[PDB]
Amino acid sequence: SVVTQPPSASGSLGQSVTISCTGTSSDVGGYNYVSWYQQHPGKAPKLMIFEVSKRPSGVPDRFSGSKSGNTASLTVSGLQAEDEADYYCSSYAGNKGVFGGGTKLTVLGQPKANPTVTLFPPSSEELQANKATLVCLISDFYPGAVTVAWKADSSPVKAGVETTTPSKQSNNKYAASSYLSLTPEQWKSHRSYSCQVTHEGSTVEKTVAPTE
Amino acid sequence: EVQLLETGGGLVQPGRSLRLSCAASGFPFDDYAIHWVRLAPGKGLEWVSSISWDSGSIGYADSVKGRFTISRDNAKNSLYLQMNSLRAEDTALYYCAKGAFPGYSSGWYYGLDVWGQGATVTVSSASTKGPSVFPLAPSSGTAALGCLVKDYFPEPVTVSWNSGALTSGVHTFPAVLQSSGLYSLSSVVTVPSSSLGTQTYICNVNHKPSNTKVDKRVEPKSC
Repeated sequence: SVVTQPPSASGSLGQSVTISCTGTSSDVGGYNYVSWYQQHPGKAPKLMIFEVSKRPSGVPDRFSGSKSGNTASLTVSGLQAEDEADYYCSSYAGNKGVFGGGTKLTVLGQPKANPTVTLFPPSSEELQANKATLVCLISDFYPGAVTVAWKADSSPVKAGVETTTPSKQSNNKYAASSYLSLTPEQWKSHRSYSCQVTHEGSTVEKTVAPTE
Repeated sequence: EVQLLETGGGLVQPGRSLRLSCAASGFPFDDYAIHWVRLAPGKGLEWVSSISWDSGSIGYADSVKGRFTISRDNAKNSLYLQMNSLRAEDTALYYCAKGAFPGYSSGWYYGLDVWGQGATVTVSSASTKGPSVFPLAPSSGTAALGCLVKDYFPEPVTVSWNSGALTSGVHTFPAVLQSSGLYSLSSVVTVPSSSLGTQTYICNVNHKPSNTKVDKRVEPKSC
């Protein structure tokens, strides 16, 4: 069957957020066996609640469970940075289980994290293959919005730019990457190339040179 | 410690077959019921199948009923899932999970406390192109080095360092789907500077679609 869950939830640091989990009379509203799971990016799920409101060992008191009719709820008080994750509910349904759709929990209004930028020139092996790529890497930043700007010396680059979408890594922080594609002759034509990373009003710039 | 490890993933065409395995350790596999749960990209968790300790109780989801075949070998402490006639919607991340108590439905009663790392399964009829691997050399008290996994199709690629022994300081990044229709990826490790002439750093790129396995030694540039 289908267990309805809102796609996204949000709450500020220290506040509370309730994540609903709606089923029918044959699963959520038919038994007191609702479970809740937390999943950080890149890692296996973790059991947070079982039997509607029971907490295993290792789960803080901030997570609490409740149920009312066909709707089970997970409340997270005193929201913290590490609570940002995906949350799925589970329910028994008669020799079968069923999960909810899942809810992404964003913890709003936390201290920012400055990105660490690293720019790589084209390798000699790629240049020998008559290709050239500039690899700009951006990691350990929060929140996830970031603009990446490429520059040939001081002027903006014309074309050949590819940029990832910022996605959270295993440390629960965001990371992205941008690729500037050039011919070997374009690479050796300009004095320097720059990756400009704008994040939350602050701008970082890394620069490489074909001579240096 | 308790531990579950899934194996047997990869890309396979719609209609073909694929068998998954789950190796268990750290707990009495003889008595517990184990289950399969998958995570489809963009969707959430979805229960796949379940099997009791003696295989006396077996259940499947309606989407894979008469399609998958679950089994186990208690002597080898291994769980299996034979997936035949795979469809595009079968593309997911398959998890091996044990229950809190050895009963069949007890994993639903008290939750699934132990999960494996999962094995990726892709079901698409797409074409295949192997990646070119180039080293991102560092400048000879830390330094950043990596390698460039360029122009491959389709997803995904796995990048380890030093056959998996190098995990600390390894930075992970997502792939670009470039305007050419090909993906590109880069992996980077941060290491102390005083070890560039001492240690050896090798990135292990595995692109199973193309059967491409490259080991590239990344070493400092000679300016």
